[PDB]
Amino acid sequence: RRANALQNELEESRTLLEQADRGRRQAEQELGDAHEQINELAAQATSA
Amino acid sequence: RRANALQNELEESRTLLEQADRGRRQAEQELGDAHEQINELAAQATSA
Repeated sequence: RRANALQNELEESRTLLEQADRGRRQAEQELGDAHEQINELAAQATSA
Repeated sequence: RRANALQNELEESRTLLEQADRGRRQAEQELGDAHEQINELAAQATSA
């Protein structure tokens, strides 16, 4: 009964573990498009 | 045998998750690092 108990916890946690996997992949994308833009304005900044 | 065998991997799964969401706070504070940078660099760029 304990061996079936933690199985209920794991499939609970695996869904939570894949939740942050959908979190950081869009989170660094918000870092990603910004860090592309910090190239673009700064190249304009030394040009201006 | 199994009851300890899933015991370690739950301690392995969550410590991946507890290391995963630490990555997101690493990301979001860097978005805070970029957003102040995209403000101050533009403030030079708009005056030019």
